Amino acid sequence: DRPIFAWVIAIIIMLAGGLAILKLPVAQYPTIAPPAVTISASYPG
Amino acid sequence: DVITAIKAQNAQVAAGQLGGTPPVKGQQLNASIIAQTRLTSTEEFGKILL
Repeated sequence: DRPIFAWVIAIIIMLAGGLAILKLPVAQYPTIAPPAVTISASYPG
Repeated sequence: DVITAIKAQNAQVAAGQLGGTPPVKGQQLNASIIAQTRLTSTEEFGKILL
C-alpha cells in the first residue's frame, strides 16, 4: 500500500465535507413537532 | 311568509359587549351581551309568530 493515492482520498473526504458545511446557516433543531395545520375564523361582536 | 318568519325568529345574532374595547378609563367590568339564541326543540318551533 503506497501513500500518494490515500493522501488524495483524504482530500476528497476533506472537500466533500467542506462543501457540506456550507449549509450555513445551520438551524439548531431537527423538526420534532407532529404537523400542526390550523384553521381560524373571526366573527366580530 | 313561513320561511321569512323562521330566519327572523330562529337566528343566532351577535351583539358586542359591556366595557367594549376602546373603553372609558375607570371601567370596572367587561361582559358579553347575548340577544337571540338558536332554537332547540319542536315546541319552540311551534311558537313562531306569523
